[PDB]
Amino acid sequence: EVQLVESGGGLVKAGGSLILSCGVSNFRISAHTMNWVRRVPGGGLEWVASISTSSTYRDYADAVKGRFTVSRDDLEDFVYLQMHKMRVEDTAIYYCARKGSDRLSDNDPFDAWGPGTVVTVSPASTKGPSVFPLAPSGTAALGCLVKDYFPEPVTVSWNSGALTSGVHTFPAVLQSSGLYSLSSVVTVPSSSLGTQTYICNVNHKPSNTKVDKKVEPKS
Amino acid sequence: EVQLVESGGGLVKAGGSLILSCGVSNFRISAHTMNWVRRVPGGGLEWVASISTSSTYRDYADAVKGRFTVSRDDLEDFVYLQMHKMRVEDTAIYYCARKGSDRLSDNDPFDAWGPGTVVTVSPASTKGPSVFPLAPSSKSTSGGTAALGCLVKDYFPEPVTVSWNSGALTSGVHTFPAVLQSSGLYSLSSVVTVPSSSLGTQTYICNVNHKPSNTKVDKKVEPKS
Amino acid sequence: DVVMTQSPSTLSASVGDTITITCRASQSIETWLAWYQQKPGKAPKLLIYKASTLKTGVPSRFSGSGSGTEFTLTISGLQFDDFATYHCQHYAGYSATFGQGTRVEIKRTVAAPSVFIFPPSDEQLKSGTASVVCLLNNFYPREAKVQWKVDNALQSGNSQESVTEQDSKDSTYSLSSTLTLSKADYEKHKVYACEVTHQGLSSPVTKSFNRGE
Amino acid sequence: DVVMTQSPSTLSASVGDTITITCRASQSIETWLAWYQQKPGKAPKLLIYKASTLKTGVPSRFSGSGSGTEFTLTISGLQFDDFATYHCQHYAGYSATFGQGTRVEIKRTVAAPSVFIFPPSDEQLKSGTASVVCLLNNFYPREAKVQWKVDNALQSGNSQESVTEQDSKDSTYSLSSTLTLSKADYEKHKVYACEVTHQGLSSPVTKSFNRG
Ligand SMILES: OC[C@H]1O[C@H](O[C@@H]2[C@@H](OC[C@H]3O[C@@H](O)[C@@H](O)[C@@H](O[C@H]4O[C@H](CO)[C@@H](O)[C@H](O)[C@@H]4O[C@H]4O[C@H](CO)[C@@H](O)[C@H](O)[C@@H]4O)[C@@H]3O)O[C@H](CO)[C@@H](O)[C@@H]2O)[C@@H](O)[C@@H](O)[C@@H]1O
Ligand SMILES: OC[C@H]1O[C@H](O[C@@H]2[C@@H](OC[C@H]3O[C@@H](O)[C@@H](O)[C@@H](O[C@H]4O[C@H](CO)[C@@H](O)[C@H](O)[C@@H]4O[C@H]4O[C@H](CO)[C@@H](O)[C@H](O)[C@@H]4O)[C@@H]3O)O[C@H](CO)[C@@H](O)[C@@H]2O)[C@@H](O)[C@@H](O)[C@@H]1O
Repeated sequence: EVQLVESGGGLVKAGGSLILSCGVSNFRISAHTMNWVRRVPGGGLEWVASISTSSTYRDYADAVKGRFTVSRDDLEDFVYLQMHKMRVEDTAIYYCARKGSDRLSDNDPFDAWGPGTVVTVSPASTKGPSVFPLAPSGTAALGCLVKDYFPEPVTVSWNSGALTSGVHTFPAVLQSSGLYSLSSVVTVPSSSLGTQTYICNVNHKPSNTKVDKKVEPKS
Repeated sequence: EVQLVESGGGLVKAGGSLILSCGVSNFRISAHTMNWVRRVPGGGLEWVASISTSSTYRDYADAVKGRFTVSRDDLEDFVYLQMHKMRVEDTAIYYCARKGSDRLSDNDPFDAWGPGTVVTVSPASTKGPSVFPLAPSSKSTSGGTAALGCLVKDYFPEPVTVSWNSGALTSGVHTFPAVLQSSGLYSLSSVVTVPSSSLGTQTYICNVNHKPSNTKVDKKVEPKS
Repeated sequence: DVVMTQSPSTLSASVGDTITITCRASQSIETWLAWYQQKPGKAPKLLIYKASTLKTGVPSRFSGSGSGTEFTLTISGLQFDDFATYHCQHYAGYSATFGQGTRVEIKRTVAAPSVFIFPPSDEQLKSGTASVVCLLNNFYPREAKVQWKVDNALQSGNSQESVTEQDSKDSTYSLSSTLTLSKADYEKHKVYACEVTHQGLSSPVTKSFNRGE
Repeated sequence: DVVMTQSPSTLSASVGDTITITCRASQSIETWLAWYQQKPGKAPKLLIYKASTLKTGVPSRFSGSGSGTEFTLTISGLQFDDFATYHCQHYAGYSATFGQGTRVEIKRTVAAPSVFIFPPSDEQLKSGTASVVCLLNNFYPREAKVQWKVDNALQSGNSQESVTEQDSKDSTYSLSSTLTLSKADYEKHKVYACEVTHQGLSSPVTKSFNRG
């Protein structure tokens, strides 16, 4: 009635990081070598990592060395798997398995497995922003909305840097979709709405994206 | 100088789990008691957890006790924070800080901090699906058999059960395993083949039930204009 | 490094049969081999270790034999519960390697898929998303190939597939491939096509539609 | 548990002033107290430990004193770099507790926010999403309250706010609230309004528009 259970799976962007934990029940992990294995969508199993007793030996599959790290916590019976610089082929169901038997020999099979946790790695590591105008409806206010980009940062100028007075670029917000959104506004004299042109320049270096958008008072 | 760096932050749904790591450079963690602190959106700092040398003492704030776990890995200089059953008030910037000083006494302040990682816990633990018809097209009908169905997209979490005509229609029904989209929401489709002559008399309604949100949607599928 | 290769990749048989799955090692591993059973969505269960030793609790209809570089797993008298994937593993002291897996399915006659294509609904379309669905209904064997063509341009990376298990009545499979696009990208093209390749077909079947009609 | 309370929560002053921040402990903590500085988006820097000892590198204009249950951090001669949040911490061998933090900002006269409302652009609207933006330009102090009303219905859970830091020129703040809706939900209603409450206003100011 030995039991194991993983936690920490989920969705990750290409190049991101994700840490998985593994807890146990009705035995202690100190005496056992602990392993991480993954079932790829193709259906086959693939050995990921192994940590020996007292963390003397830490072994990784060739496809994950330099990117993955396995750790153990014997006093509280936990195992950890850090995955950095994640690739699309890292998408799999990750199980935490124990090496053991009725008597502990020097090389026993995987007699206990956890139910596994799903780890999905989306291919898109970056996304360019969509830029929409905030049209001026004395003093008028105008701007542009820079929405749905990943990751930070995004820089915004006005008229290639000519217009600096009265400009407010707000800090980015993290939307419930996982993409960032910000808005940049400027205060201008109303009379200048007909003559002076207003262009906001949005630069997103992670995607090498450059968008110049001008803003009108609409018809 | 000594440096620390966190990893593993991001978006979490209410009730989910998330583990954060902390790596170091230009010093060893073995001699230092390691701590996790969080800055809430209100602006103030809040001590979360502390793990002593050799993992002898592990202490937690009351608001996270029973839900969080702190671990250390001295041989490779890593610190871990498991956060389970996460609440919305857990939303914060989490910094991994070192307890130390120029000389190690029995009680020193937090002399080294990491840049911090953002952990956002959205209040919505579930989302109801949008159901669209996959209509028997004017041309996509061969022989005497037509295919129709409905697409149940953008819901969370699994599962979703789909019946046809309140359970009357069972033969020829295929409900496909859910797919995980890049947005983090699930998508599924349910199809059935019916005789073409039955397109005029028998009405076809798919009943979608998503108990995690307790959302039930009956949608009928007719041919387009 | 030792590489484990299973044979076959898919093994079709009937209830009551006696089946054998072979596991071949590139190098001699003596009896450091294990056999695991795994069903979809579940964890792998250890069936046999040290080539021939049956773990306590495993039914006697399972057996394993072999050594060095040749290993066999025999199921004598297949029951319905025995239909799953079977993995052989060479386990070392601090590492391990698995085979590709052998899926044991219900044997049936080859069946061609009935292919259907569904354009995106207007309700979904005006919300900003166009999902184009392609359905392959009741085919056998499981191996099928679906390619999307948009204005004769072959698509890559914008579609997701989903396969059913063997249907309890006819022992066939069904597959659905969804090509998802933004409303603008969908409005930017005319003809959408699903091309299906399957052994039960003499040639690829192409179902298409023009955006609008 | 030991409870640490800072006073004030926000301290407005000018460059060159001498300011004091108080930290009170519910119980006696002797001299086991530290002071940290934190700026937006950065990590806390340890300034003082053991109530009074300045960490190597901290300017001499910072000082700390006190014991038992009363502690003070004094900044003599505020420079522009000193405007930040300051946290006091009782650090024990295996636990710690912080105050709420004291935000030290540039003092200025009260200024009402210029409120503007921006309907969603048609380009975004045809893509399926409607973002309605409401802007509060150049106000002081920082505390403001923005409520969204759609056909007189108060919205909750579909808006996100974002605030700038103190402007180097006028020492004011600006805030932007984005109400995001689906195209269908947006098409189902007529009047959209942001109502803003701020100390510089005699009453909440409402900026609205009719869809169309
Ligand atoms: O690792 C895969 C198996 O893991 C589980 O079984 C454990 C396994 O331990 C292997 C054994 O290998 C030896 O070489 C040593 O490395 C031993 O650990 C020694 O060294 C560490 C420091 O590195 C010491 O702290 C230990 O106390 C220990 O030192 C004593 O033991 C040595 C070996 O006898 C000896 O040379 C030394 O002088 C000391 O007397 C390491 O543990 O096999 C053990 C025996 O079978 C078993 O008890 C372990 O739990 C289990 O999951 C297996 O199924 C895996 O195959
Ligand atoms: O932890 C808060 C402070 O952490 C840093 O300073 C460290 C701290 O260590 C506290 C000290 O407490 C003792 O009670 C022991 O638990 C000691 O660790 C002993 O036990 C482990 C096994 O649990 C052994 O492996 C160790 O070797 C050690 O055993 C020896 O040392 C004992 C203490 O001398 C002795 O009684 C025993 O008989 C053995 O000889 C644990 O380390 O205080 C240390 C001394 O001030 C300091 O060196 C540590 O780095 C620092 O960040 C502080 O600011 C924190 O307040």
